[PDB]
Amino acid sequence: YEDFDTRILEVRNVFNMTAKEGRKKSVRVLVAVGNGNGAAGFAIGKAADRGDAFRKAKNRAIHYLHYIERYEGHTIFHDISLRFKRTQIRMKKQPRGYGLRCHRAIIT
Amino acid sequence: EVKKPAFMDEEVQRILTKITGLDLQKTFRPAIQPLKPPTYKLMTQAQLEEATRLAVEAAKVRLKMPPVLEERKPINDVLAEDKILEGTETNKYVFTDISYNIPHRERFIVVREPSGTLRKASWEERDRVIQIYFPKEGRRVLPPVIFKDENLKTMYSQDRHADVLNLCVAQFEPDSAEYIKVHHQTYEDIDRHGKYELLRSTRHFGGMAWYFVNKKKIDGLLIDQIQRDLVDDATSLVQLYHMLHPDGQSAQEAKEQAAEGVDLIKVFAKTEAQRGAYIELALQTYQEIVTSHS
Repeated sequence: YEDFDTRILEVRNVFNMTAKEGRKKSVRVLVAVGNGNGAAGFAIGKAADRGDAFRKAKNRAIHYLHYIERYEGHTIFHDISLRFKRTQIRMKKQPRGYGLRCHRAIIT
Repeated sequence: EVKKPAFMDEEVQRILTKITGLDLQKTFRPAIQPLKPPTYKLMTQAQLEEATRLAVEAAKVRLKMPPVLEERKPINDVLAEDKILEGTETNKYVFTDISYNIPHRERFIVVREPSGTLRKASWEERDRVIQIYFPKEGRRVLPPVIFKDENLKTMYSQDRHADVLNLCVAQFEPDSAEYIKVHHQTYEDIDRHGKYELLRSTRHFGGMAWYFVNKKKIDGLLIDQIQRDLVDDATSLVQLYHMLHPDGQSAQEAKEQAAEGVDLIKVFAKTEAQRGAYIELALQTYQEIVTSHS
């Protein structure tokens, strides 16, 4: 999968209380993958070590590859407005040379 | 006397429009300018054909040819000679009437010289001051430097003749010497290098063919029109050449033989063509290809 690149979107140190260890820490990593040519996916990997959480998310996300339709290979086909749970997103189709003007995560 | 055909004669505009041609893809080629997100409409085949019709109407107004005029005559009129004011001023005064509702060619622009002579402003002075007070988008107060022969040759190397002419129309007046100089230089470079296709489906093709006809050098355009299978255009060019030169041997030969269609082009080769041998060869080869294939 050399044509795919992986990007990190969040690294969190969550905690689970245990009788043996009291506070135990895990690394929850959200990553995204894509080949820059329409195919991309994301996954969450959790582990006690950060390096392991990176591998888990990185190889898990390759199993959830969406294909995203691009108008002429540079933009979305039309405006897109949606609410996912309590997050609202309002995307707009733009002409060439406009560039990405989006949330840093959306740029990634 | 049979009137000499004009550029705006309804007959000349018909022939010049035909040979120029139309191409909605070339006429409406995308402009490299600030862009906006496109709009989209769902249309039937009837609606789509209607939209193409309006596009062709706009391409007609877009291809309207710019005027072809004779060089203006220098303005040399002295309104007054008040010698009492000789030696009292070091620099000329330029007075411009800026009344809004006067045509620019009917405005009074006078110059009071240091000697005291009150004279009418020259053509170069008139155009400069009218830019300062009635500025035109595209035009600059002082002559640009792109029109210098070295700079113009660079634009020709890049095959940017339609721009050299679009710039010559925004800056200079149709009857000015600079306008005629730049146009005649652009048209001359197209001929030598056979770059007639650059100005097809453009408003500048008519003036170019006009210039060749008046200067009796349509030979190259006929050879190039024939090699592109535009032999209806080549015949119409020979009609325009037989219209602006009625007493020419070629026009009298076509009357004698009542030639039409491909005959008109053959008559031109024998009678008045500078390079008749090639016109027949290209015309013959075209006939061979058409006959052999179809």
